[PDB]
Amino acid sequence: DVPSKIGTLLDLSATELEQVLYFSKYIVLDPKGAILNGVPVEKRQLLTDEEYRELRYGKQETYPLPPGVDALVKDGEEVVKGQELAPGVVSRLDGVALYRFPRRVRVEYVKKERAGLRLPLAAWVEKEAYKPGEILAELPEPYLFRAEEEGVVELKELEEGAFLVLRREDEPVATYFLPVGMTPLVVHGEIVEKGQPLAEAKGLLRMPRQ
Amino acid sequence: AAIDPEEEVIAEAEGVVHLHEPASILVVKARVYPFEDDVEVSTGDRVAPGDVLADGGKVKSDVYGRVEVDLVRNVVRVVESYDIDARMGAEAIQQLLKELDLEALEKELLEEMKHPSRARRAKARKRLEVVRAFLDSGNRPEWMILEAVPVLPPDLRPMVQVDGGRFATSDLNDLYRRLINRNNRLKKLLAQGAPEIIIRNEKRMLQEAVDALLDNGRRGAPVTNPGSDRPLRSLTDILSGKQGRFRQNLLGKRVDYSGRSVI
Amino acid sequence: SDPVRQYLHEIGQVPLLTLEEEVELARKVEEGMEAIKKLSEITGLDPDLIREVVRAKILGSARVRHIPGLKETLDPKTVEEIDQKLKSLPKEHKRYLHIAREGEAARQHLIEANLRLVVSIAKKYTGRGLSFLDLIQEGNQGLIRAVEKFEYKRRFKFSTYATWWIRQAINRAIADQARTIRIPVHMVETINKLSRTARQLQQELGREPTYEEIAEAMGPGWDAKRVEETLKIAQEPVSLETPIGDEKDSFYGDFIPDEHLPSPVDAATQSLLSEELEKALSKLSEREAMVLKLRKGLIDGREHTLEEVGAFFGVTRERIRQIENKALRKLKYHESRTRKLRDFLD
RNA sequence: GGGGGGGG
DNA sequence: TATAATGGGCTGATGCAGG
DNA sequence: CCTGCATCAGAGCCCAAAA
Repeated sequence: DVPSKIGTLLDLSATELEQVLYFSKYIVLDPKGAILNGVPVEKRQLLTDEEYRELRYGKQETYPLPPGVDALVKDGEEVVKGQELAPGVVSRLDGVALYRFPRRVRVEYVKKERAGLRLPLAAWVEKEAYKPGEILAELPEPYLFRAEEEGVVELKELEEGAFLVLRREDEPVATYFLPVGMTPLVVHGEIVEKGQPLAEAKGLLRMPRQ
Repeated sequence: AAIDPEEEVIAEAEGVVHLHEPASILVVKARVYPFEDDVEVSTGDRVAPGDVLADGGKVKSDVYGRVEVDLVRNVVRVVESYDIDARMGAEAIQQLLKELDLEALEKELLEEMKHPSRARRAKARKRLEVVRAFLDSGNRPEWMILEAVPVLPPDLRPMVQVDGGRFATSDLNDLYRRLINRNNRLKKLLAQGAPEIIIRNEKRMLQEAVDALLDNGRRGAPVTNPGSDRPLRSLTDILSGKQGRFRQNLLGKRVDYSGRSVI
Repeated sequence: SDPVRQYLHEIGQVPLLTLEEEVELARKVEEGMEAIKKLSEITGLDPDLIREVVRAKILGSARVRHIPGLKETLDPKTVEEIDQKLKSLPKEHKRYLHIAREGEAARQHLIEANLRLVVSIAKKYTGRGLSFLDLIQEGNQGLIRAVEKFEYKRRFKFSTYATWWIRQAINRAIADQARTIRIPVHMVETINKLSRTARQLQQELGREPTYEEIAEAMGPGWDAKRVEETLKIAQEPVSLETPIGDEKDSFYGDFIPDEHLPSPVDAATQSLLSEELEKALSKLSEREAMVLKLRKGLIDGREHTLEEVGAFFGVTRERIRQIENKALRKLKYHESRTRKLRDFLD
């Protein structure tokens, strides 16, 4: 009944009184220091559902990643608005990125092994330890690294560099390390005799990166 | 972990874990607060900057927000957000009406009455007429909102067996039944902790049921009997109009000791 | 401005779940229930009480009320007290609290994300006597039931399980609330059956079936008498405000007389009878009339039969039956002179 | 979102 | 209680956002 | 300030009125 009696008392328009009574909009009793779009939320302000959700529960967004495509950012990483998340995915807001469902889990297992190697003497650089990537030796001319035991070859190839393991019966008699710059001349499951070349080492040979 | 013992992924030996190919990336505007020891706030609690989160007071919150406790990542997330009080419906309005000191508003509105532009004085008058109305009368504005809804005595909305043994009933009974259902259903949805979307829908339906009972058709579509276009006759409809209570049973009546014939 | 459209707009603000997300929420809800079970044992509390306390903190301060069955009035004092005992748990126990919280959070999300399913089921049930929104709310009640009973391990999609409970909930709603005169759910089912049966019979026979034709089709136990009695029960009342045609100036209720309140004549008649009735028991003697008056009662209706009269009339007990006959006998003589009471025989 | 066959 | 099913079918009196 | 301009509540009596 216009002018609304409730409406007149509260300084609420016809539309406003409708929106609160019929659940189209919130009206704020105690802002508790909220601020929206740069201005502080003042008591008796009307909020839409979207405004209330941004205020009350915070703002967030979820971006689909094309199947098989891996993201250009890591789980937990702070992100600016506009930063590129995936080849086809661009983030719309600042905040913490969270992985939803990793399709592939890679476990890097820790291996600590004792392996031997033989090099000329004028060609090797003396160090007490070698960091990944560090130059191990420089060969004036190509050198053939030879088997020091007879056995069948168990070949284990890394990303770069290789491991080679000779065994008689099932007991490994030797563990060799082939750095980068050393090309295996034998294949897995190959029979070798003492003194035959396993790998050619040419030029500068260095620790692999991993 | 998986549904059945097979297909689980168990770590073969010592190693470190890397996550790849996520289904989607969720960007949250939030602060991350890692914790080594026990965490003292559980998830869902609301928190203000400086409030102690975990590890006996070592780690605390930088923002106002909502606690998300990640037991995998071993971190307490705080999603930036406020304890803001904002409501919908007649519940909200009844509070603001309760929170009225009419004395003060009269004072305020009188000060506005000392002002040109005529319109300022005109609107302050209309407001002041409602304020003064309540003050003299003794009515509390929050009474314009119903908590208990009255139910008219039954003989005034009868269910009677007519000649044929058939039942005839007043429309008010159907309007009340709708009301009762929605009230009862609302109580159940509350006790069962339905999401706000469901409770909001029920609450707004409840307003509509009360609205049809008091004045049907006044706001929104008129409530009708199933398979009839006839608007149900509400209390407002009963009071008013040519057929209404005043012009039919009050200002004129059928009478005894009367007759009629051709002249 | 349109309540249906608004609700449709609000549901559409929650994106639908992926198979992973659907399974994730379902998983979290199940695990959370297991967590609440464990917390009862450790704490010595009640799983329902624990469930409501966990649930209160997720929804917020907005919803706090007594829940039917809980032994304690649920108010901020008791939930602070009880929450502080849960937060008083050791690290390995206190973890179970966190599980329960996230279960309630996920339950909320799962329900909200399935609301569009309920709409698509309810729209097919329109026209049975419940409004669309009433059906949605009853349908939503079933959806809530479905989330609590869902076992995600079975690998069925959620939509598959939910649909059963929602259909059940709507159908129970329609059966319970659609009639002004409420009918037991099982009886409503039988009535609907007669309709289906009769509609077949009329479609094959090319004319309306008899009670007998329906009774055969219904099988054993059914005769025409039972078909007739069931339909009577199934008759819905009609509005007193139904216009009698003309629609301008006539209501059905205006033609219904009031049979309860006595008419002026009837009230007059009953008054006249009491006055002539007392003016008659006093004309023999009040006392042998008082004994008789005591046996029937002007106002009260004090007829036993033989015992009670053992006490206070003034005589012992066989005698009052006798003075009853002579009171009635003198009355009968006294009646032939003052034969004015004949006309009250109708 | 307000309305109709006859008699005066 | 479990294939999956996910967004409806003619007038006058008065109080208002807008040239 | 004022006007378009919108939203609401009015529209004769009694008797048959054939539902």
